[PDB]
Amino acid sequence: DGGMWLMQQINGQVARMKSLGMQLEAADIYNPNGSSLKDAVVMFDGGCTGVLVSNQGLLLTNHHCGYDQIQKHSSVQHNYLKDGFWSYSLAEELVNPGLEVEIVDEITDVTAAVKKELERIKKPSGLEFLSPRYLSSLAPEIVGKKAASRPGYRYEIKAFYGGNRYYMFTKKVFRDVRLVAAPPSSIGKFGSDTDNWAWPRHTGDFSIFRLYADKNGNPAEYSKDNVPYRPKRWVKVNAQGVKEGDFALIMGYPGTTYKFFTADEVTEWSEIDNNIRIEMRGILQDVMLREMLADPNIMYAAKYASSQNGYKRAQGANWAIRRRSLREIKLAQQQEVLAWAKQKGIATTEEAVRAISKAIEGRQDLRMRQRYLLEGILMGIEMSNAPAADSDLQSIRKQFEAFFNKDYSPEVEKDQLAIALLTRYAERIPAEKQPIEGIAEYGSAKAYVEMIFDKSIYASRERFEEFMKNPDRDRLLRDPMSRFAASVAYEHQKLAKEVAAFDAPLAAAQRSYVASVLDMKGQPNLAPDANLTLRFTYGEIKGYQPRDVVTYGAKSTLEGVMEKEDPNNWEYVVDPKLKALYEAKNYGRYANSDGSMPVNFCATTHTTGGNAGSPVMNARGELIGLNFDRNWEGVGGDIEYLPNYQRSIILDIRYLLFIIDKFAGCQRLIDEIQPQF
Amino acid sequence: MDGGMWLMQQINGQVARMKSLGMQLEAADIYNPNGSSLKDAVVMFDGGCTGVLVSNQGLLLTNHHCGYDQIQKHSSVQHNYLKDGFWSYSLAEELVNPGLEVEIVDEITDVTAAVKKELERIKKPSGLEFLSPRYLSSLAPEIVGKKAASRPGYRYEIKAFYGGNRYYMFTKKVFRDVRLVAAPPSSIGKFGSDTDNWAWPRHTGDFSIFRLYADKNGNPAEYSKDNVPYRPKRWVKVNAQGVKEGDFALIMGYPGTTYKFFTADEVTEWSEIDNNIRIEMRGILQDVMLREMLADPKINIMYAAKYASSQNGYKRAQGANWAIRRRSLREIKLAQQQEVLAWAKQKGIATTEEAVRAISKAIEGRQDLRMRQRYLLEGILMGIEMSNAPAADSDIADHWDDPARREAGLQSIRKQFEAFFNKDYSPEVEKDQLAIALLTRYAERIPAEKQPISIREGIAEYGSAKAYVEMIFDKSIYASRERFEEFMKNPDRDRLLRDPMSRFAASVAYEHQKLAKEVAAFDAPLAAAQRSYVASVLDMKGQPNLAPDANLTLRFTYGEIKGYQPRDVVTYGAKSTLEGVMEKEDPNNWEYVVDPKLKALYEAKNYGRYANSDGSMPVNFCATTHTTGGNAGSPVMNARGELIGLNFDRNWEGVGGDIEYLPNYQRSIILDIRYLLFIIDKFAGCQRLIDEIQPQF
Ligand SMILES: N[C@@H](CCC(=O)O)C(=O)O
Ligand SMILES: N[C@@H](CCC(=O)O)C(=O)O
Ligand SMILES: [Cl-]
Ligand SMILES: [Cl-]
Repeated sequence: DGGMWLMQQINGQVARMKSLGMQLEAADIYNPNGSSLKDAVVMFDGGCTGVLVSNQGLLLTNHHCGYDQIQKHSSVQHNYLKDGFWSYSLAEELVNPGLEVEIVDEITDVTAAVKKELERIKKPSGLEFLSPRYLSSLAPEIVGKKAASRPGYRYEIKAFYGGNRYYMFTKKVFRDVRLVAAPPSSIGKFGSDTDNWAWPRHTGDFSIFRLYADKNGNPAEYSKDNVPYRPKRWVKVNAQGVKEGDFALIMGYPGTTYKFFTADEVTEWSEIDNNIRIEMRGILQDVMLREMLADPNIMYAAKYASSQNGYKRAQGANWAIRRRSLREIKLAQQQEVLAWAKQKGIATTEEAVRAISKAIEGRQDLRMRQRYLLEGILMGIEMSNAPAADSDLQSIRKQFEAFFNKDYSPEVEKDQLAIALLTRYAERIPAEKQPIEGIAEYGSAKAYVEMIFDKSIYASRERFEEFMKNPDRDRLLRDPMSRFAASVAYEHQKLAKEVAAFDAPLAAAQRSYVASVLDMKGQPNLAPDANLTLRFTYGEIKGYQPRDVVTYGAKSTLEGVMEKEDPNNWEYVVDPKLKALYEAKNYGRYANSDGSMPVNFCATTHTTGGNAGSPVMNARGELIGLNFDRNWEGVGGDIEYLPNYQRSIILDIRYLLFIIDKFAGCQRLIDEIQPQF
Repeated sequence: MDGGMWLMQQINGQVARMKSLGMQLEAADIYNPNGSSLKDAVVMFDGGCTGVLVSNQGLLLTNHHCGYDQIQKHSSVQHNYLKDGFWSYSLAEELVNPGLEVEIVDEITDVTAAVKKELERIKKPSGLEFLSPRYLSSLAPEIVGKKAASRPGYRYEIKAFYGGNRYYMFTKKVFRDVRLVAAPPSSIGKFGSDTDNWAWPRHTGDFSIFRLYADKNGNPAEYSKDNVPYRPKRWVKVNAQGVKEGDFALIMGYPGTTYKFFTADEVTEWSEIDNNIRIEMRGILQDVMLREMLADPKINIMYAAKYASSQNGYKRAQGANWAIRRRSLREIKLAQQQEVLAWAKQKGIATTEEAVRAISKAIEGRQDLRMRQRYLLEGILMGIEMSNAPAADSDIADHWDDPARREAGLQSIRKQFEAFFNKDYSPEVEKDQLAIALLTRYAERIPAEKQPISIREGIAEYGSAKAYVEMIFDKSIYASRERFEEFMKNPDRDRLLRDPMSRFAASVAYEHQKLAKEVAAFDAPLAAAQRSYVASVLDMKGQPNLAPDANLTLRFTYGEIKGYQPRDVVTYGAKSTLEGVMEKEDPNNWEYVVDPKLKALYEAKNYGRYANSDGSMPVNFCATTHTTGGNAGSPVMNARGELIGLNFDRNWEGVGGDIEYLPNYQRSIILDIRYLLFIIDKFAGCQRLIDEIQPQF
C-alpha cells in the first residue's frame, strides 16, 4: 500500500504495520513528548534525507546528496571525487560552509491559527495560503519572538491537503556539518547514467557526515571549538542481513507528489510539463553529449547529470500514462468523490472539478511558455544571471565572482549548447512571445548569442579587471549580456504575475476538491501529498515482474557489479581494489549467508524525490539500508502509487559497512557505528 | 543440457541418455539406415536453412527469415508480401520459386578411406584440397560411379569432419520445384527485427510455409506446370497440446559452422579480426541502408533481405565478442587445449604440442593478410554492389573487328549488366552515401599501398573516396539503365575498356584473388595442424562420444524446455506470450508495430484451442538444445517425435556457443507450434492449411 504518512498518523497505521511484522510501538517511531526515531531522521542540505547512527552525531546520507561537498574538497592531489575520502579522526573531518542539516524538534497543528491570520489579507493575492515563504513568516504571530530570534532554530509552516490543514515544524538548524567519508565515484555512482532509475541496481550510493554543535550541544555556526553533536536518539545499525518479505520502514522528506490530481490535471502535466521537458532535455543532452564525448567532463558532467536525472524521470512518468492507465485511474477517483458529493446534495465538489478544468484549459498557452522558458534557456543557459548595476561599483565586482565561479565556464558551451538551448525554441514560441528582437537583427540565435562573447565585458576573467581603472558606465549600463539576463528574467516575473490569474482559482478549487476528498475519506486514513516534510512509509522487501518472461529478484550482489564492468565506459569502471576483494571473496561477516556479497535491495515502500538518503529500518527499528532511488516504472507513483511495479531502490547497509571496512580500512567508523551481528 | 551436434550415426551413443531425460523414441525412429525414420522428413532449405515436412502432400514449415528471400522476390509496392504477408487458398495459388532447392538425405555413408586414397594420389598438393568442397565434390563420381552420379534429381555431397580426420557422403534427393504457400506479415514474422534479434525473451512468429512439388511419378523435378504435390514417405505429426518447463526436446537440422576445437589463439584472432571488422564495417552499411529503407517503401523492399542478412551477422559478431568477454571463452578453450596436451604428454606423444605451435605460428603469420581480407570482404565485396560491375572480356579487347566475337563480347556485357543492375539494386542508394561511407573507412584502415589499384589511384587523383565514387557514377556507362542502353545502340570499344566502374570491380577482384593466393601460405599449414590437433582430441575422447563441428550436414541435438538466469537479480522463464507483444507495441517504432488484427484477437482473447492452460496465448519458448546458424527452421519435437515447435534463433548469452556450449546460458529460441497455428487460423483464416497440417489435441 502506498501513502507518505504524517508522523501524527502513526497511531492509525501501527496496527496494520504490526500485522506486516513490525515489532515497534507507535511511540517508538514518533513521540510528541519524548525521544523517538523522529529525532534521528534528518533533512540534509534542503532536499535530501539523512540518518543519525551514533551518539557522536555521525550522519549517513547518499553519495549523490553529498556530491558537491565532496567535489569542493577535491584537487588533482587529494582527488576525493575519483578516489573517495576517509577521515581517521575528528580533526580530519572537513568543514562545509553553507551546508545545513535540520532536525524536527516538534510538530504542531496550526491550522486554526494560520486560518485566522490568513483571513482578510489586504487584497488577497493568488497564492498566499500555499506559499511557504508567507506561511513561515507568520511564526512570530504563532509562537512569539522566540521564533527567528532563536539562532539555532527555524519555524517551518506549510500547507497540507491543498491547504485544508497547516502543520508547523520546529527545526533545529545545524550549520556545522562536516564531511567524514565517501566512497570513490566508481562505487558511489556506478552506472550513473544507464542505471539511473533502474532496478536491478548495483550502486554504493552513500556519503558520511557529522553534526557538530557548541559546547552545550546547541546547533551553531562553524567554530574551531565545536564538538560532536550528541543526539537524543540515533539509529542502531543491524548487519545481520535481509530477506524477501521482510518488513521495511522508511522515514524521510519526500518532496512533491500529486495524488489529488484530477483527470484534466494529469493530461496537462503530461502533454505540457512532461513532454515539453523530455525533448527540450532530449535536445539539451545530445548537443551536450556530442560536445564532450570528443573532449576530456568535470567541465560539464554535472550539467548532463541533472538534465538526465529529470530527463529519465519524465520518460518514466510518460510510460505510466501510456501503460498504467494513470489518467483513467485519477478520473475514476474523482468520479467516486463526485458521486459521493452528489448523493449528499453537495454542489461545491463538481464546481471545484469544473473550475480546475477551466483554469487548466485557460492557462494552456501561458504554462507552455513558463516551462519552455524555464529550461529552454533559464537553466539551460548559464549566464542568464550575469551581474547588474547598483551604481545609482562595490558589488558588480562582488557579484561577478558568483557568475564566473569555480564551476562556471565562459570558455566553452558556446554555440555547442548556448546556441542549442536557444534552439528553435522560437519556433514553438513565436518571437512575438519571446523576452525583450535580437534574433531579428543578428540573424540567428547563434549569431546573436555568440556576438555577446566579444561585446560583453562579462565574458572573460581577464577583461573584468582589464579596465577596472574606470567607470565605462555608458558601456556598463547597455551590455547585451546583462540585458539578455534581465530580459529572460523580465518575462519570467511577468509570466508568474500573468498566469497567477489562473493559478489562484486553481488553488482555491483544488482546496475545495481536496476538502471533499477529506470529508469523504478519514483524515486519519488519508495521506497528504509530499511537501518536503517528515513522513514515514512502510512495505516489504520484494522484487517484481517488469514484463513478460521476466522476474526481478529483491536483492543484488557484487557479482552484478563485475558482470557490468567495462573499463572503456566511464560509468561502469570498477575500482581495482573492489575487484580484488571480489576475486578473493574477502567479505567477512558482511556476505549473505549463501556467500554472495550484498549490494542493493528493493522494497514496496512509497518514496519520491527528496527521499534520497532516507533510513530503511527493520521490524525492530534498526538500520538495514539507505534509500537512494525509485525504478522508472514507479515514477508514476507521484500521481498514483503503483503496487506491482513501484519499488524503492536501497543500499544494503552491509555493503556500506563492507566499503568502510574491507575497501577503505577506516576501522574508526566501524567502531563508532557498532554494527550488530 | 550437454552440448554436441551429434551425427546421425551417433544416435546409438546418445539414446540411453535421451531416454533418461524422458525421450520415448528408439534410436531407429530417429535415424534408420535400413528403413524410414524422422530423418526423412528433415529437410535442407535453400542451402543454408532447415525445414520440416508436415503432411502427405509435401507441406514444408521453415522460418519467416528462411523464406524471406522468396517473399522479398515476390514482393512489390503493389503486392507487398513482406509487409502484409501472403496466403494461398489453393494449389494453383502457391507461388513458383526459380532456383530454390530443397534437399532430403537419402543415405549417409562413411567414405573416409576412399577420400584419403584419392588425396594421396596428389603429387605436390596445395594443402587446401582435403577441406576444399570443390575438390571433395569432384571425388563423388568415382566413389558412386558414373551411372547414378548422372541421376537427374540426386546430389552426392562429401564433407570433411573432425578437421579432415573423417569424411562422410550424403546422398541427397534434390527438389527444384518448391513453392511458396504462406507467410505472416513481417510485423509478426520479424517482430522486433533488430532489437530482439539474438534475444530472449522473444515474441516473434518466425515461420513461412512452402510445398515440395514433383513429377508424374512422385520424383524430384525441375519446375513444370504439370507438377503435382510430392507425397513424402514420412512427415512429422504436429502436436498442439502445448509444452511445459522440463519437457524433453529433440531438434534435428543442418547446423552450419562451429569452432569447438579452436585453440585460445584462434579465439582471439576470430574476435579481434573477423568479428571486430565485421561489426565496424557492417555498422556503417546498416546506418545508411536502414535510413534509406525507412524513407521509401520501394527501397525498403529492394534492400530488405540484404539489410536483414547484414544486421544478423553484425549483431551475431557483437554477441560472440560479448560472450568471449563475459564468459571467459578464451580461458575455457585454453584449459581444454592444456588438457589434451597433458594427455599427450602422459602418453609420450609429441605431435600435439607441435600442432598447437603450428596453429599459433600460422595465426600470427597471417594477421596482416587476414585483416586485409576482412576489410575487403566486409567493406567492399559484401556491401558495395559496384564490385559486381560488368567488365569487358578479351573478345572486346582483342577481337572487336570480328563481328561474331564482338557481338559475343557485347552480349557478355549485357549478361553482366543484368546480374549487376538487378531489380534489388538502386544506383541512388549506392552513390548517395553508402559506397562512399564504406570506401572512406576502408581507405582509412588499409594503407594506400595495400589498397586495390583503382581505389589507391582514384583517391590520389580525385580528392577522396567521395570525389572518386562521384566520378565513377558521373562517367560510367553502367550508372543507369537508360545510359547503358543509350550507349549500347552505338558501342565504343574504348570507354568500354576504360570504364571506371569496370576498373573498380576488376581491381577489387584482383586484390581479393591476390590476398587468397598469398594467405594460402599460412592457411594450409594451419589446416594441417588443426587436423593433427583434432586427431589427438579424437584419440583422447574417442569418436563415438565426440560430436564434430557443424559443417552444414544433418545433426541432432536434445535438451529440455528451460529458462535461465542471464545476470544478477534477473530470471527468464521458458515461455513467452502474446501479452509480451502488446507490452512491446510502439506505432512509431518500425520494428515494434503491431498488426491491428493481432491486437483485436488479443483484446478479444480469441485463441480457440491454442491457448495455454492458464488462458494466456503462447508465442515462443526456449530449450537447452545446442543449435547454430543453419538450424533455423529445424523441427523441435517432443518425447514422441511429434512437432511442438520450430527453432529460429539462439539467445544473446548463448551466441558464443559456436566456441563453447554453456549449459547455464545457452538456449535455442523456438516458435511455439500453437502460435503458428493460431496465426494461420485466427489471424489469417487460411483454413485449408490447418486442415492439411492436422494438429493433434
Ligand atoms: N533519487 C531521488 C529519490 C527517489 C525516490 O526515492 O523515489 C532523490 O534524490 O531524492
Ligand atoms: N538464426 C539462426 C539460428 C541460430 C540458432 O539456432 O542458434 C539461423 O538463421 O540459422
Ligand atoms: Cl541475508
Ligand atoms: Cl501497479
